Amino acid sequence: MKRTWQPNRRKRAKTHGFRARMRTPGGRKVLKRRRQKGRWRLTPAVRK
Amino acid sequence: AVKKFKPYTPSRRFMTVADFSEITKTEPEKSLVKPLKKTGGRNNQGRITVRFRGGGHKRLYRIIDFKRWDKVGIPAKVAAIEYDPNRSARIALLHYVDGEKRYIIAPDGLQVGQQVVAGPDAPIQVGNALPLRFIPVGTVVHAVELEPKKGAKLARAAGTSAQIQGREGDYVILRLPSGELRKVHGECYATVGAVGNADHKNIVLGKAGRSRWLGRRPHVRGAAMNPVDHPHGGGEGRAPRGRPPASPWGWQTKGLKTRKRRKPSSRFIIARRKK
RNA sequence: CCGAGGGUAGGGCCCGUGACUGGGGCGAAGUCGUAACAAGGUAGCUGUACCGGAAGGUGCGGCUGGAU
RNA sequence: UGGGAGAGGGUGGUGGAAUUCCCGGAGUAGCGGUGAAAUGCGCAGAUACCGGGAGGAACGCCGAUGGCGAAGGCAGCCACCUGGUCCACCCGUGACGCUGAGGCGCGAAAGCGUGGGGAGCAAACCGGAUUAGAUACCCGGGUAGUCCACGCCCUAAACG
RNA sequence: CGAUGUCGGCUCGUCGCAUCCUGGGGCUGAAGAAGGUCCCAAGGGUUGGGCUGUUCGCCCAUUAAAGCGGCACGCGAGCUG
RNA sequence: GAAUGCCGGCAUGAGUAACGAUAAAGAGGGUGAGAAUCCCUCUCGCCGUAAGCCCAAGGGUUCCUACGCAAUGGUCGUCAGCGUAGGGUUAGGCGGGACCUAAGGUGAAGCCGAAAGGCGUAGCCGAAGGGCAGCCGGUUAAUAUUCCGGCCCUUCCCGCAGGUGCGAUGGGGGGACGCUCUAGGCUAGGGGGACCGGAGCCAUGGACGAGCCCGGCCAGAAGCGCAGGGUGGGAGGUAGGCAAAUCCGCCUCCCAACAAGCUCUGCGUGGUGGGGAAGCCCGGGUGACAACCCCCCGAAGCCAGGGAGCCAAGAAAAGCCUCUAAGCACAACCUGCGGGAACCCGUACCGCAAACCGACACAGGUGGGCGGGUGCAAGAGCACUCAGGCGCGCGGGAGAACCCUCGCCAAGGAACUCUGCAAGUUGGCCCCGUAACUUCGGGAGAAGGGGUGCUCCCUGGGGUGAUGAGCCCCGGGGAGCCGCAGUGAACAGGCUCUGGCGACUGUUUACCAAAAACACAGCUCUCUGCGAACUCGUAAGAGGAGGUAUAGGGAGCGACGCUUGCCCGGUGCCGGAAGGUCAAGGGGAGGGGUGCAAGCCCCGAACCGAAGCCCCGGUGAACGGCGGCCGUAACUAUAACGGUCCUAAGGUAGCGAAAUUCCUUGUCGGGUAAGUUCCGACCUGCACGAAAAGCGUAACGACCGGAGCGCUGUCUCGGCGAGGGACCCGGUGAAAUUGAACUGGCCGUGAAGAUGCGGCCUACCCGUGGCAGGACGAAAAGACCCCGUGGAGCUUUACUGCAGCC
RNA sequence: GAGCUAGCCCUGGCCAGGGUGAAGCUGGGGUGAGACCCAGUGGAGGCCCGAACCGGUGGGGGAUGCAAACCCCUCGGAUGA
Ligand SMILES: [Mg+2]
Ligand SMILES: [Mg+2]
Ligand SMILES: [Mg+2]
Ligand SMILES: [Mg+2]
Ligand SMILES: [Mg+2]
Ligand SMILES: [Mg+2]
Ligand SMILES: [Mg+2]
Ligand SMILES: [Mg+2]
Ligand SMILES: [Mg+2]
Ligand SMILES: [Mg+2]
Ligand SMILES: [Mg+2]
Ligand SMILES: [Mg+2]
Ligand SMILES: [Mg+2]
Ligand SMILES: [Mg+2]
Ligand SMILES: [Mg+2]
Ligand SMILES: [Mg+2]
Ligand SMILES: [Mg+2]
Ligand SMILES: [Mg+2]
Ligand SMILES: [Mg+2]
Ligand SMILES: [Mg+2]
Ligand SMILES: [Mg+2]
Ligand SMILES: [Mg+2]
Ligand SMILES: [Mg+2]
Ligand SMILES: [Mg+2]
Ligand SMILES: [Mg+2]
Ligand SMILES: [Mg+2]
Ligand SMILES: [Mg+2]
Ligand SMILES: [Mg+2]
Ligand SMILES: [Mg+2]
Ligand SMILES: [Mg+2]
Ligand SMILES: [Mg+2]
Ligand SMILES: [Mg+2]
Ligand SMILES: [Mg+2]
Ligand SMILES: [Mg+2]
Ligand SMILES: [Mg+2]
Ligand SMILES: [Mg+2]
Ligand SMILES: [Mg+2]
Ligand SMILES: [Mg+2]
Ligand SMILES: [Mg+2]
Ligand SMILES: [Mg+2]
Ligand SMILES: [Mg+2]
Ligand SMILES: [Mg+2]
Ligand SMILES: [Mg+2]
Ligand SMILES: [Mg+2]
Ligand SMILES: [Mg+2]
Ligand SMILES: [Mg+2]
Ligand SMILES: [Mg+2]
Ligand SMILES: [Mg+2]
Ligand SMILES: [Mg+2]
Ligand SMILES: [Mg+2]
Ligand SMILES: [Mg+2]
Ligand SMILES: [Mg+2]
Ligand SMILES: [Mg+2]
Ligand SMILES: [Mg+2]
Ligand SMILES: [Mg+2]
Ligand SMILES: [Mg+2]
Ligand SMILES: [Mg+2]
Ligand SMILES: [Mg+2]
Ligand SMILES: [Mg+2]
Ligand SMILES: [Mg+2]
Ligand SMILES: [Mg+2]
Ligand SMILES: [Mg+2]
Ligand SMILES: [Mg+2]
Ligand SMILES: [Mg+2]
Ligand SMILES: [Mg+2]
Ligand SMILES: [Mg+2]
Ligand SMILES: [Mg+2]
Ligand SMILES: [Mg+2]
Ligand SMILES: [Mg+2]
Ligand SMILES: [Mg+2]
Ligand SMILES: [Mg+2]
Ligand SMILES: [Mg+2]
Ligand SMILES: [Mg+2]
Ligand SMILES: [Mg+2]
Ligand SMILES: [Mg+2]
Ligand SMILES: [Mg+2]
Ligand SMILES: [Mg+2]
Ligand SMILES: [Mg+2]
Ligand SMILES: [Mg+2]
Ligand SMILES: [Mg+2]
Ligand SMILES: [Mg+2]
Ligand SMILES: [Mg+2]
Ligand SMILES: [Mg+2]
Ligand SMILES: [Mg+2]
Ligand SMILES: [Mg+2]
Ligand SMILES: [Mg+2]
Ligand SMILES: [Mg+2]
Ligand SMILES: [Mg+2]
Ligand SMILES: [Mg+2]
Ligand SMILES: [Mg+2]
Ligand SMILES: [Mg+2]
Ligand SMILES: [Mg+2]
Ligand SMILES: [Mg+2]
Ligand SMILES: [Mg+2]
Ligand SMILES: [Mg+2]
Ligand SMILES: [Mg+2]
Ligand SMILES: [Mg+2]
Ligand SMILES: [Mg+2]
Ligand SMILES: [Mg+2]
Ligand SMILES: [Mg+2]
Ligand SMILES: [Mg+2]
Ligand SMILES: [Mg+2]
Ligand SMILES: [Mg+2]
Ligand SMILES: [Mg+2]
Ligand SMILES: [Mg+2]
Ligand SMILES: [Mg+2]
Ligand SMILES: [Mg+2]
Ligand SMILES: [Mg+2]
Ligand SMILES: [Mg+2]
Ligand SMILES: [Mg+2]
Ligand SMILES: [Mg+2]
Ligand SMILES: [Mg+2]
Ligand SMILES: [Mg+2]
Ligand SMILES: [Mg+2]
Ligand SMILES: [Mg+2]
Ligand SMILES: [Mg+2]
Ligand SMILES: [Mg+2]
Ligand SMILES: [Mg+2]
Ligand SMILES: [Mg+2]
Ligand SMILES: [Mg+2]
Ligand SMILES: [Mg+2]
Ligand SMILES: [Mg+2]
Ligand SMILES: [Mg+2]
Ligand SMILES: [Mg+2]
Ligand SMILES: [Mg+2]
Ligand SMILES: [Mg+2]
Ligand SMILES: [Mg+2]
Ligand SMILES: [Mg+2]
Ligand SMILES: [Mg+2]
Ligand SMILES: [Mg+2]
Ligand SMILES: [Mg+2]
Ligand SMILES: [Mg+2]
Ligand SMILES: [Mg+2]
Ligand SMILES: [Mg+2]
Ligand SMILES: [Mg+2]
Ligand SMILES: [Mg+2]
Ligand SMILES: [Mg+2]
Ligand SMILES: [Mg+2]
Ligand SMILES: [Mg+2]
Ligand SMILES: [Mg+2]
Ligand SMILES: [Mg+2]
Ligand SMILES: [Mg+2]
Ligand SMILES: [Mg+2]
Ligand SMILES: [Mg+2]
Ligand SMILES: [Mg+2]
Ligand SMILES: [Mg+2]
Ligand SMILES: [Mg+2]
Ligand SMILES: [Mg+2]
Ligand SMILES: [Mg+2]
Ligand SMILES: [Mg+2]
Ligand SMILES: [Mg+2]
Ligand SMILES: [Mg+2]
Ligand SMILES: [Mg+2]
Ligand SMILES: [Mg+2]
Ligand SMILES: [Mg+2]
Ligand SMILES: [Mg+2]
Ligand SMILES: [Mg+2]
Ligand SMILES: [Mg+2]
Ligand SMILES: [Mg+2]
Ligand SMILES: [Mg+2]
Ligand SMILES: [Mg+2]
Ligand SMILES: [Mg+2]
Ligand SMILES: [Mg+2]
Ligand SMILES: [Mg+2]
Ligand SMILES: [Mg+2]
Ligand SMILES: [Mg+2]
Ligand SMILES: [Mg+2]
Ligand SMILES: [Mg+2]
Ligand SMILES: [Mg+2]
Ligand SMILES: [Mg+2]
Ligand SMILES: [Mg+2]
Ligand SMILES: [Mg+2]
Ligand SMILES: [Mg+2]
Ligand SMILES: [Mg+2]
Ligand SMILES: [Mg+2]
Ligand SMILES: [Mg+2]
Ligand SMILES: [Mg+2]
Ligand SMILES: [Mg+2]
Ligand SMILES: [Mg+2]
Ligand SMILES: [Mg+2]
Ligand SMILES: [Mg+2]
Ligand SMILES: [Mg+2]
Ligand SMILES: [Mg+2]
Ligand SMILES: [Mg+2]
Ligand SMILES: [Mg+2]
Ligand SMILES: [Mg+2]
Ligand SMILES: [Mg+2]
Ligand SMILES: [Mg+2]
Ligand SMILES: [Mg+2]
Ligand SMILES: [Mg+2]
Ligand SMILES: [Mg+2]
Ligand SMILES: [Mg+2]
Ligand SMILES: [Mg+2]
Ligand SMILES: [Mg+2]
Ligand SMILES: [Mg+2]
Ligand SMILES: [Mg+2]
Ligand SMILES: [Mg+2]
Ligand SMILES: [Mg+2]
Ligand SMILES: [Mg+2]
Ligand SMILES: [Mg+2]
Ligand SMILES: [Mg+2]
Ligand SMILES: [Mg+2]
Ligand SMILES: [Mg+2]
Ligand SMILES: [Mg+2]
Ligand SMILES: [Mg+2]
Ligand SMILES: [Mg+2]
Ligand SMILES: [Mg+2]
Ligand SMILES: [Mg+2]
Ligand SMILES: [Mg+2]
Ligand SMILES: [Mg+2]
Ligand SMILES: [Mg+2]
Ligand SMILES: [Mg+2]
Ligand SMILES: [Mg+2]
Ligand SMILES: [Mg+2]
Ligand SMILES: [Mg+2]
Ligand SMILES: [Mg+2]
Ligand SMILES: [Mg+2]
Ligand SMILES: [Mg+2]
Ligand SMILES: [Mg+2]
Ligand SMILES: [Mg+2]
Ligand SMILES: [Mg+2]
Ligand SMILES: [Mg+2]
Ligand SMILES: [Mg+2]
Ligand SMILES: [Mg+2]
Ligand SMILES: [Mg+2]
Ligand SMILES: [Mg+2]
Ligand SMILES: [Mg+2]
Ligand SMILES: [Mg+2]
Ligand SMILES: [Mg+2]
Ligand SMILES: [Mg+2]
Ligand SMILES: [Mg+2]
Ligand SMILES: [Mg+2]
Ligand SMILES: [Mg+2]
Ligand SMILES: [Mg+2]
Ligand SMILES: [Mg+2]
Ligand SMILES: [Mg+2]
Ligand SMILES: [Mg+2]
Ligand SMILES: [Mg+2]
Ligand SMILES: [Mg+2]
Ligand SMILES: [Mg+2]
Ligand SMILES: [Mg+2]
Ligand SMILES: [Mg+2]
Ligand SMILES: [Mg+2]
Ligand SMILES: [Mg+2]
Ligand SMILES: [Mg+2]
Ligand SMILES: [Mg+2]
Ligand SMILES: [Mg+2]
Ligand SMILES: [Mg+2]
Ligand SMILES: [Mg+2]
Ligand SMILES: [Mg+2]
Ligand SMILES: [Mg+2]
Ligand SMILES: [Mg+2]
Ligand SMILES: [Mg+2]
Ligand SMILES: [Mg+2]
Ligand SMILES: [Mg+2]
Ligand SMILES: [Mg+2]
Ligand SMILES: [Mg+2]
Ligand SMILES: [Mg+2]
Ligand SMILES: [Mg+2]
Ligand SMILES: [Mg+2]
Ligand SMILES: [Mg+2]
Ligand SMILES: [Mg+2]
Ligand SMILES: [Mg+2]
Ligand SMILES: [Mg+2]
Ligand SMILES: [Mg+2]
């Protein structure tokens, strides 16, 4: 049947992307945490 | 009259449709239509705040002249009577000798070709608008303003009308469509005659589909739900109300008055509605 | 080929009969009240409507085939 | 052809008395109702009186033993549209007539449908009396209905 | 109770005997035929159907007879549900 | 040494299950160390509304070539979407951006919120919508509307010529729209040709033929032709389109009007450039100077912004045109022409799938376009087949049980079983014919029956032509032929009688329930006068609604028909300026602490003082409720009638052993040989009953009962046959589970059901195919049940708070 | 976290073929005029049959699956909520 992952690049960037995270208090804390932990990618990589 | 159907489907057996006899023109004036932003019953937070709305036929909004004292003394010709999907009344296209074009809602008995005009000096004839203080006691009237220059608010639906019952000071006394007796300021404008399409209320929708075309989505009873949903929810099998009948939000819904008691307009309302 | 008829199927009319049920007639030696005939004790009768154990009542309109 | 009388019919408008309700005043100990009563209403101010308003229904006197219509039936006043009928002239037609199974139409009240309207009255219903009892008669309440439109119903002591 | 799956049916049997039938007996209120009642006897046999989930039971048509029990009310790592 | 402990390693099950659609393979040749598995050829099979082709998403080098085979690939591997390396994606016209707006998002002004932040008309962002200029062929191993060739085209800049009051983010027009049906004329696509081109063929009995086989086109500016779309012209007046306006709107007058004209698109033609088959020969050559024509069918596509009808009444903004304002009028704009200029990103490949979503090369899921031919009435259905693509990444044997999927069956025909579950039967089209009942539509494909192929002869109408031939469509009549059988294969209702529930089409527990549940038109109650009520939010602000009582919210009931009684004492709600009770506050009789004092401070009675409650009344389609005992009639039986206790009042109409009836399989009647079910009745209704509606109701139902006809392997009662497994051989190779085991029966015993204890009996050692009685077999620290002063959801006249409201 | 799912909003798209034959319209009949009746025309509908498409009724298979919901046969809707 139809499963839960239905990839869509605009949806990915518009939801989890860097500018989305920057817009909001929780989103900025996400970035701060991810940078503090040393994540190589702060945000999901999307081809665009 | 309303149009009936032969029972060639289970739904055409009861379905009735308006005859549309008064309508002379089937396209709206392009300069007076604008898109209606459909809401689905959702507010600016995106939340349903009026339940069971949406999915109705697309409509354009015809701009309606509910002011009318905008053009005192300037007569106009009744050019057309048109269908308006946004209201129960029909609309009438006015061609002012100004060259300006406007819609008013159509009174009963209005004639394409007839002249109408607004003002203190307007004749007491169907389609004319005057301040309430210059309309004779007893004449039935519609598109009534509630305060001066704020716009017509009263007696706007199909077949409705208010009647002038007398004068008292700067106020006239109207019987509203609801039977209520209320004072309205004499400088409020009104249009002599009653609203047209009085057959409107004899329409039989006929099937669930017709309600859906109007944007009315199905209404599910509180008794059909569960306790988390509604006071009437739950019970094994069917259940009577088992408590005074309530809304989804808990307030009683068989008699409980809800008008705010200290409201300033109480000073102007003489007798609450009848029936 | 037609063809007595036999067969399959589906209709129409009539008669007999049926758990049970509706009222009708007669019987009369019963129980209940007394509706009508006298102004019959609320004048009567009436079409209809609603109602009551029962006769009947009441409403609306009508007739006199109503006493004073 | 020229006249007549008439609640004959349909539509629209419109007038006054009265009942009820609401508002304002004035005012107080009862009012109402009956054969007599009680229920009911009333000191939370009724009834009786004055003023204002709203609303429906029916039209006092004229009115009669009267008039009109085929019958059912028709009653304030005005206008419009409209039917039947009588009289005088003896002008025109030339038996064109009478009746009439079927058909078609009209058809009091009650009742029905859809929608209005709702003052008074009032089936059902509730209460009070009456009474041996009183699912009645009498009394206090009271919903359909009674009224308007449209569509049905098609009955009668629809009788002379 | 860190699980011993349950009624009834189907299938497959096997056992007990307080024996329904068939075999052998005594008593009889056993003339005969047919029964009654007790004793021996478990080798084999013990039908098809209507009703109802039913076991049971009632009924139809037969039969030599249409037995009663046990096996985790035998049998769901065999089926049904 | 144990914690169903944690991490790791390694065992058991076991050479076992399995190797992922039953579309299918065989041989020959080659390559190589090695070949069922790679390449080549021939034969065979499968898809063909796809299992072929194109596009968008998503994926991200998987594309091409060379060289490889450790791992990956369910076997193998010389092969590969794998390893290494090199190469490959070319645009003014295709898509997106340097254009527009939609929901929405953001957000000058502005509003609100402890902070963070929430709103917010304009503006801006936002597309798969609007707008906008490229078609055909060729070329690479791999890109092509991008490179090349031919023929076209757009915008910007500049210059020239001609023309005009030029000029805008401002005004106006336009853009600009639904659903269903549909005209004319075309094109795509298709079929036929005795005609045109073509390599060849003559088999095996016949045919040198009007034979077979193959092909018979594509793009194209101007002009022209055909078919359509769009649009009236002139003048005068002018107070409206938030300045102006000559534009637009409105009024009047005159020509024109279903015309033409002007304009725009489509199709045809069109200079020109292309393409071009079978067969044969080694992707290429040849065929070939290829031919490139006629007829018929024909779109759902085009002309298009076409037409008609209907109600549910069907985006915006820019590009475009027109008007004018500042301005500027040596400019500027318009038209023609010419030269110059013309950027950024995508482009490979997979794309119904082995490259995307599902951990897998996973029988699942994935939007748009093309989707040929013949026959079956039609069609995208079904059978076959073209182009194209495939045989599904383990095989070879064997011919047991058993399992799956499938075929047939004597006699019987539901006897099966909870149930005809399942499977038969029926089955398309044409004709004949068709009942109760009904809301007059239906029920209805009711039921039931007849026809169906091929040949010859005659004949009726239509389409295209031309009016005719030809072609193509729809027919009618007569006579015959064959078979067991003519929708000869595939696709394609079994039917009826009668109850319950729900009116109906719909909706639902994604993944055990599709229903009688939800919804539904419709009915009623009730709230709401507009800054409505109500809802969300602390608020601002929103929805309601750019609506206004014929409207909006809440509640119940649930088409329709006939109806919906009695009880207002309790609770609810509504009304009630009296009265009672009532908090803060007011008031301050009186009393107190302290001070030498003036004074400071504290307590405090009467009285005034809201909502609420009490109190009076109304109210049921508001919550709800709707009795008992005794007696009495010509036999018995019963009780119309009377008495009496209680109640707020004692269940009306209708229905009733019912989706409700315990006793119960009530009784009686029907159906059956037999009927705990079913249907019809009765009424002692344990415990129906009137909008949690009562009783009916045509039609409808993958709902749940009962019966019959037809037909059957459901069964008596089973037999045979088919293929995929199971079995054997070669290749690869799991699993849960597992204290260790050298693991028999009985009768006993034992924590009460023993392979393991006692006694006895039986028993050589080890496997393979099978069956499931036991190992209280496996799985999941029992869901039941209880316990825990464990949890959570829900309720209320439990407690106590809070919002909200008064 | 609404790339699954539920609802709404904006903007696009899709639904072979066949059957039934409402209103309206024209003609005719009818009447004082009508109602109405008949025929032709017409093409309505939460109409009918049936692919795509959307479903998930009954049975069977599957059950360390092809699959953490699949397969086969059968069945519901298919211009509409
Ligand atoms: Mg996942
Ligand atoms: Mg998706
Ligand atoms: Mg992805
Ligand atoms: Mg995307
Ligand atoms: Mg996107
Ligand atoms: Mg997205
Ligand atoms: Mg982002
Ligand atoms: Mg990481
Ligand atoms: Mg790094
Ligand atoms: Mg992140
Ligand atoms: Mg009208
Ligand atoms: Mg109708
Ligand atoms: Mg109709
Ligand atoms: Mg009709
Ligand atoms: Mg019907
Ligand atoms: Mg119907
Ligand atoms: Mg109409
Ligand atoms: Mg109209
Ligand atoms: Mg606009
Ligand atoms: Mg709007
Ligand atoms: Mg918003
Ligand atoms: Mg938001
Ligand atoms: Mg939010
Ligand atoms: Mg809503
Ligand atoms: Mg309208
Ligand atoms: Mg209407
Ligand atoms: Mg209605
Ligand atoms: Mg609508
Ligand atoms: Mg509703
Ligand atoms: Mg509902
Ligand atoms: Mg529920
Ligand atoms: Mg919740
Ligand atoms: Mg709660
Ligand atoms: Mg609750
Ligand atoms: Mg409840
Ligand atoms: Mg309950
Ligand atoms: Mg419930
Ligand atoms: Mg329930
Ligand atoms: Mg219950
Ligand atoms: Mg319920
Ligand atoms: Mg229910
Ligand atoms: Mg209730
Ligand atoms: Mg309850
Ligand atoms: Mg209760
Ligand atoms: Mg409230
Ligand atoms: Mg006001
Ligand atoms: Mg014979
Ligand atoms: Mg008497
Ligand atoms: Mg009398
Ligand atoms: Mg009675
Ligand atoms: Mg009685
Ligand atoms: Mg009475
Ligand atoms: Mg009379
Ligand atoms: Mg008189
Ligand atoms: Mg007289
Ligand atoms: Mg004469
Ligand atoms: Mg009458
Ligand atoms: Mg009457
Ligand atoms: Mg009446
Ligand atoms: Mg008595
Ligand atoms: Mg009544
Ligand atoms: Mg009534
Ligand atoms: Mg008389
Ligand atoms: Mg246990
Ligand atoms: Mg365990
Ligand atoms: Mg266990
Ligand atoms: Mg003897
Ligand atoms: Mg003995
Ligand atoms: Mg003995
Ligand atoms: Mg024996
Ligand atoms: Mg034995
Ligand atoms: Mg039995
Ligand atoms: Mg029993
Ligand atoms: Mg018995
Ligand atoms: Mg015998
Ligand atoms: Mg036993
Ligand atoms: Mg036991
Ligand atoms: Mg027991
Ligand atoms: Mg057992
Ligand atoms: Mg047993
Ligand atoms: Mg068992
Ligand atoms: Mg089992
Ligand atoms: Mg069992
Ligand atoms: Mg077991
Ligand atoms: Mg077992
Ligand atoms: Mg069973
Ligand atoms: Mg069960
Ligand atoms: Mg230890
Ligand atoms: Mg373990
Ligand atoms: Mg373990
Ligand atoms: Mg461990
Ligand atoms: Mg571990
Ligand atoms: Mg080992
Ligand atoms: Mg082996
Ligand atoms: Mg083994
Ligand atoms: Mg090989
Ligand atoms: Mg090899
Ligand atoms: Mg090969
Ligand atoms: Mg094939
Ligand atoms: Mg094909
Ligand atoms: Mg990937
Ligand atoms: Mg490539
Ligand atoms: Mg390898
Ligand atoms: Mg290898
Ligand atoms: Mg190797
Ligand atoms: Mg491998
Ligand atoms: Mg694999
Ligand atoms: Mg090699
Ligand atoms: Mg590979
Ligand atoms: Mg290279
Ligand atoms: Mg180019
Ligand atoms: Mg630029
Ligand atoms: Mg943009
Ligand atoms: Mg775009
Ligand atoms: Mg473009
Ligand atoms: Mg071109
Ligand atoms: Mg290339
Ligand atoms: Mg528009
Ligand atoms: Mg559009
Ligand atoms: Mg549609
Ligand atoms: Mg062409
Ligand atoms: Mg063809
Ligand atoms: Mg030869
Ligand atoms: Mg042409
Ligand atoms: Mg002007
Ligand atoms: Mg060639
Ligand atoms: Mg050549
Ligand atoms: Mg040549
Ligand atoms: Mg089409
Ligand atoms: Mg409408
Ligand atoms: Mg439009
Ligand atoms: Mg806009
Ligand atoms: Mg200037
Ligand atoms: Mg110019
Ligand atoms: Mg740039
Ligand atoms: Mg680039
Ligand atoms: Mg490319
Ligand atoms: Mg591939
Ligand atoms: Mg698929
Ligand atoms: Mg594979
Ligand atoms: Mg796959
Ligand atoms: Mg093709
Ligand atoms: Mg066929
Ligand atoms: Mg066919
Ligand atoms: Mg099909
Ligand atoms: Mg072919
Ligand atoms: Mg294969
Ligand atoms: Mg394979
Ligand atoms: Mg073998
Ligand atoms: Mg198969
Ligand atoms: Mg047989
Ligand atoms: Mg049979
Ligand atoms: Mg038979
Ligand atoms: Mg059955
Ligand atoms: Mg068939
Ligand atoms: Mg019948
Ligand atoms: Mg009929
Ligand atoms: Mg038939
Ligand atoms: Mg039938
Ligand atoms: Mg033949
Ligand atoms: Mg055959
Ligand atoms: Mg087939
Ligand atoms: Mg069929
Ligand atoms: Mg069957
Ligand atoms: Mg039947
Ligand atoms: Mg029912
Ligand atoms: Mg239903
Ligand atoms: Mg239902
Ligand atoms: Mg019904
Ligand atoms: Mg319903
Ligand atoms: Mg329904
Ligand atoms: Mg449907
Ligand atoms: Mg579930
Ligand atoms: Mg489910
Ligand atoms: Mg689940
Ligand atoms: Mg679930
Ligand atoms: Mg299931
Ligand atoms: Mg379900
Ligand atoms: Mg269903
Ligand atoms: Mg549901
Ligand atoms: Mg429901
Ligand atoms: Mg109803
Ligand atoms: Mg709300
Ligand atoms: Mg709130
Ligand atoms: Mg706001
Ligand atoms: Mg709005
Ligand atoms: Mg609003
Ligand atoms: Mg609004
Ligand atoms: Mg509104
Ligand atoms: Mg419902
Ligand atoms: Mg009826
Ligand atoms: Mg009663
Ligand atoms: Mg009460
Ligand atoms: Mg009360
Ligand atoms: Mg009372
Ligand atoms: Mg209570
Ligand atoms: Mg007083
Ligand atoms: Mg003091
Ligand atoms: Mg009522
Ligand atoms: Mg109570
Ligand atoms: Mg109640
Ligand atoms: Mg009762
Ligand atoms: Mg009973
Ligand atoms: Mg019943
Ligand atoms: Mg039930
Ligand atoms: Mg009961
Ligand atoms: Mg019981
Ligand atoms: Mg019972
Ligand atoms: Mg029982
Ligand atoms: Mg019985
Ligand atoms: Mg049964
Ligand atoms: Mg049963
Ligand atoms: Mg009884
Ligand atoms: Mg309820
Ligand atoms: Mg119920
Ligand atoms: Mg159904
Ligand atoms: Mg169903
Ligand atoms: Mg068998
Ligand atoms: Mg065979
Ligand atoms: Mg076999
Ligand atoms: Mg085989
Ligand atoms: Mg075999
Ligand atoms: Mg061997
Ligand atoms: Mg050992
Ligand atoms: Mg043991
Ligand atoms: Mg033992
Ligand atoms: Mg042992
Ligand atoms: Mg031991
Ligand atoms: Mg030992
Ligand atoms: Mg020992
Ligand atoms: Mg031992
Ligand atoms: Mg032994
Ligand atoms: Mg075993
Ligand atoms: Mg065991
Ligand atoms: Mg053991
Ligand atoms: Mg076991
Ligand atoms: Mg066991
Ligand atoms: Mg645990
Ligand atoms: Mg436990
Ligand atoms: Mg437990
Ligand atoms: Mg557990
Ligand atoms: Mg559970
Ligand atoms: Mg326990
Ligand atoms: Mg405790
Ligand atoms: Mg404790
Ligand atoms: Mg808790
Ligand atoms: Mg759209
Ligand atoms: Mg469709
Ligand atoms: Mg026709
Ligand atoms: Mg028409
Ligand atoms: Mg349909
Ligand atoms: Mg259908
Ligand atoms: Mg879906
Ligand atoms: Mg299924
Ligand atoms: Mg089946
Ligand atoms: Mg099967
Ligand atoms: Mg299974
Ligand atoms: Mg499947
Ligand atoms: Mg299937
Ligand atoms: Mg089917
Ligand atoms: Mg269908
Ligand atoms: Mg269809
Ligand atoms: Mg249809
Ligand atoms: Mg439908
Ligand atoms: Mg729609």
